[PDB]
Order: sequence, then C-alpha cells, then structure tokens
Amino acid sequence: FQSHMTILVVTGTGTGVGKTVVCAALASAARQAGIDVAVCKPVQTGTARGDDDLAEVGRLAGVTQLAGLARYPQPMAPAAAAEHAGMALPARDQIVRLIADLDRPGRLTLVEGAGGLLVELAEPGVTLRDVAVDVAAAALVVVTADLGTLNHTKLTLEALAAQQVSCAGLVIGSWPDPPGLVAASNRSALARIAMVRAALPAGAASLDAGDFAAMSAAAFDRNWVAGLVG
Amino acid sequence: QSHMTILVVTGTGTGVGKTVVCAALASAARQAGIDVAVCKPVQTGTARGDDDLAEVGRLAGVTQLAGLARYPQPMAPAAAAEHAGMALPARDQIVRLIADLDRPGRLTLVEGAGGLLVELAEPGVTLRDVAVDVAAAALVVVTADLGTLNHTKLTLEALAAQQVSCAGLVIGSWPDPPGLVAASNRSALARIAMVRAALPAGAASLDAGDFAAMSAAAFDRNWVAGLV
Ligand SMILES: C[C@H](N)[C@@H](CCCCCC(=O)O)NC(=O)O
Ligand SMILES: C[C@H](N)[C@@H](CCCCCC(=O)O)NC(=O)O
Repeated sequence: FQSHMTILVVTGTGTGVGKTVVCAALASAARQAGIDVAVCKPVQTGTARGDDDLAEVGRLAGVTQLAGLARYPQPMAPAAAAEHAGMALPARDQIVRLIADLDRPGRLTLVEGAGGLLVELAEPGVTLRDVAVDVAAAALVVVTADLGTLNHTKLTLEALAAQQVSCAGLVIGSWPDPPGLVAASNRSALARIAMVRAALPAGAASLDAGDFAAMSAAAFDRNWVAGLVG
Repeated sequence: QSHMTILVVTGTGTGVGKTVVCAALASAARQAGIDVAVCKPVQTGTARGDDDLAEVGRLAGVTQLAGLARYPQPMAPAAAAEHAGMALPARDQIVRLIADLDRPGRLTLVEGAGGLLVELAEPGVTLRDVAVDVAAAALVVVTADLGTLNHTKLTLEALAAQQVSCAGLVIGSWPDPPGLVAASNRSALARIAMVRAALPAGAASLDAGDFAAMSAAAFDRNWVAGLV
C-alpha cells in the first residue's frame, strides 16, 4: 500500500484557464472515490480584489484541508504583488515545507500554482516547476479549448520535460456547449499531445455543492482517479 | 551569413500584434536604408479578412512579400488544412523559400502563424525547426498584459532548447495609459531580455505616413542597421 501522499501540482497554460475549479473538481471526484484530499495554494495574489482560491475550493468541493502561505493584495505576478505591498516572496523551503507537512498515507495533495508554470513563486526565480522537482510531484495542466491553446500546451509540456517533471495529463478548464469547430478540433488535437483527463462544462464554478459533486464524478475517468493514490 | 539577415518573428501566442511588428520593423529598416522582404509561409483566417502580407505591404511599403498557403478558417494551420482537406507545405518548401529570399543588404522577416510551436509544415514542423534550418535568430512579440511573463519565459526556453538565438522582444501593443500591471511588466520583461520596441496601442490603424513615423521612433536605428 502507499505509505505516502500523491502530490500533483496543478498548473495552467496561463491565467484564467480554470485551475481553481479544476482543483475543486478533482478534489470532489477523489473524495467521492474515498480518497482523502488536501489542497494547497502556497502563493496567492489579488487578495485585495477578493481572490481566494482555497476558499473557493472549500465552497465548491467541501474540502476542509486547505493549506495557504503567502497572500499578496494586488492581482499581479507574486514578485510585483510582493514588491507593491513592501513584502517579500517566501523562501523555496517554506513552500516545500507547507506541502510536506500535509503528508499522510494515500492522501492526494493538490498544489495550485499562481498563473502559469514559470511564474516566480520564491527567490531567486523559483517556480512551481522547481517545487514539483523538490517534492517529486507530477503536473496536471489546465488548458483552454480556444485558439492558441496548442502552442501554450506544448510550451508548457516541454518545460515540464526539461526538468523531468512527469505529466499527469491535461484538463480542459471550460468546455463549451455546443462545441464550435475550433473547440472540437482543439479537443482532438490536445488528445494527440497528451491524455485529456476531463473537460469541465463551462459554468461549472457557478454550480452548487450537489450539482458540482455530480459534475465532478462524471467528468473524470474513475479508473484514472482510482489509480492516483496506489 | 555573417549578419542577422534572417529574423523569424514569433509571438507568445495569438493576437499579440505580430503582423504590425513585422510591418514596423520593415518600415524602420527601410528608413535605415535597408532592403526588406517579408515572408509569411502559412496564413490562416483569410475568409474572415486576414491577408497579413497585404497589411504589411500597405503599412510599410514592402513589395517583396512571399507566402505559400492561405487557409479560410481561423484555426491552427494543421486544423485549417484538415478542414479544407488540403495538406500544409513541406519543410523544404518553407526553408528554401526563405533561404532564396535571403540576400546581402537585405533583412528577411519570417512571420509565423500563432506562437512558436504551432505546426506550419508537414509533419509537425514548426517555426522553431525552420529557424534552426536557416540559422536565423528569433524576434519575440509579447503582450504587456497579465500572463506575459510566463508565456515569454516559456517561449525563450523553447528557443534556447534548440539553440535558436534571442534577438529580443517587442511589445506588440503598449496601452495608454499603461496601468499598474503593464507598467510593472515592462520593467520585468526588460530584466528578462532586451525590449527592442513597444508599439503604441492602435498603431495598426495608422496610414502609411504616420505608421512610418511611429516605426522610426519605435526601434533603435543602430540596432536595426546592425542586422544587415
Ligand atoms: C487564426 C490566427 N490569426 C493564426 C493561427 C493561430 C493558430 C494557433 C494554434 C494554437 O496554438 O492553438 N493565423 C495566422 O496567423 O495566419
Ligand atoms: C493574479 C492571478 N490570478 C494569479 C497571478 C498570475 C501571475 C501571472 C504572471 C505572468 O505570467 O505574467 N494569482 C494567483 O493565482 O494567485
């Protein structure tokens, strides 16, 4: 049996691709599968505009094990948000510790990044990619089905591979109904580049505890969710 | 070549103002007494208006305008090709086209479709691969918007992963007034790499005389002159 937690860093090809709702949905599916979930957001910016990804995940999925660290008021890159506040970025070891303290046998721990993969989270130039290497995490990458997604996905996967960070698959953060030409062909093209784990219905974030759990359980292959933790 | 006579002009993504950058650099080079050609081997979204070579011709006065395939649907070349049922060009086609344009005294700009890793030719051949084959450097068009730092770093990593040189960045559209994020991103980008130009928001709608004035001001003429 597995004596330690499975760690996934949940990154995105950019900003506003749906990382938070994806963390919530995977947490919900895993919880319904009988797996204990912790969600972790080591660096949060935009707190002065109300942003709070951990609180949204608690709302959406009913997750109680929520682990935060740094929060910066302005909705910018951590470096700039920290500077604007007259604060500093956390150290690399603080982020790693925040994650490692969550360790339980057979737990699934989701670590949500701020923006995309190479955003600086700690000094100097420490990114979510470095953190994933420190903790031996795999990366789940949230993508859109919009024009431009194929270049961003491939850039992101190449950067994971460059530091031997394993790819857990793609999740389409928002999937339109009905899907247009571009969206439909993008979903097929994305599925040639990597496994597409889920494509969450557009508007999922505005669902409600009951419907969100139902959406979440239908959205992932149960065989993949089941295998996450042993 | 002993000079940077070929630049591929890529972007961090779609809608970053790549064409207007190509036009503004062509215009600035022309005004530096340099001969210019612009090549856009593969073009999509034509049916919805787009002929990027024509807008370069119009904005910059460029007559040496070269391309190979134009697709109606505003899609990735690969998807547009599949939809039309008409395959993309081959690698050697794009590469030779570019290499034949290349001349001493001339700046040859190659505009990609979308970002760096978009498939332009058969099979899975990207602008990065083309740049490798022709020993070109890459000029990178970026936004000043939230998200640009990740996308820029990702693009520069992908360039360096195949050892294609960074000749620098251009901000395709520089807002007015900047605003907090854009302002910070401009200095952050400058830490990452040299910013060759920041093209004022709205530059794409200027007629040729105003566009020429903007372009001459936008770039360092000594840098531009040095290319050839
Ligand atoms: C329609 C766009 N304007 C562009 C093609 C963009 C392809 C993006 C593919 C992707 O990365 O998802 N076409 C072009 O530059 O000719
Ligand atoms: C403000 C955003 N929502 C996000 C930070 C995005 C930084 C993007 C930096 C960049 O790549 O330019 N913050 C966060 O997820 O806490």
